[PDB]
Amino acid sequence: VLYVGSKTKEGVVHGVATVAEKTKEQVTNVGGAVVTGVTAVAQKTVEGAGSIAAATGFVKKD
Amino acid sequence: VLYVGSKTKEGVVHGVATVAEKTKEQVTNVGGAVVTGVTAVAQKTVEGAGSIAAATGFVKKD
Amino acid sequence: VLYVGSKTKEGVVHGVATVAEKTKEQVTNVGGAVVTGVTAVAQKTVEGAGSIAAATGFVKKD
Repeated sequence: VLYVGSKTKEGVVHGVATVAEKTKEQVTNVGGAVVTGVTAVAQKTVEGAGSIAAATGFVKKD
Repeated sequence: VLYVGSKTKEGVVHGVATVAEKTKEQVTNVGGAVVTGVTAVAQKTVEGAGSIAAATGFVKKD
Repeated sequence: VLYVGSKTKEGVVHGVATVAEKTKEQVTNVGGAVVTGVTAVAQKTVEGAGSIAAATGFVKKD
């Protein structure tokens, strides 16, 4: 009863990736990263949020 | 009963990627990133939100 | 009853990766990173949040 968010399989396969084959250079710059798997919460009398996930950041070339 | 968000399979396969074959350079810049799998919440008396997911950021070249 | 966020399998397979085959250079720069598996919380009288996950950061090339 109430299988909320359950019985998953491969929730995410690559996220932030640089997949390739037969290359010669594979830089990968991610700055600040938070990678998690399952994030289950269970509340009863909330007055804020249940789960927040913010991501702020920029990229300058020159 | 109430299989909300359950029995998934490959929720997301690439997210933010740079897939290729037979290249010679594969930079990947992501700034600040939050990659998660399952995000299940279960509340009873909410007064805010259930799950927030903000993403702010820019990209300057020169 | 209430299988919230349970019975998962491979919550995330690569997160932040640089997968490849037959390359010659595989730099990977991640700055500051927080990698976790299961993040289960269970509250009763919340007045803030249930689980926060912020990620801030940038990438400068030159």
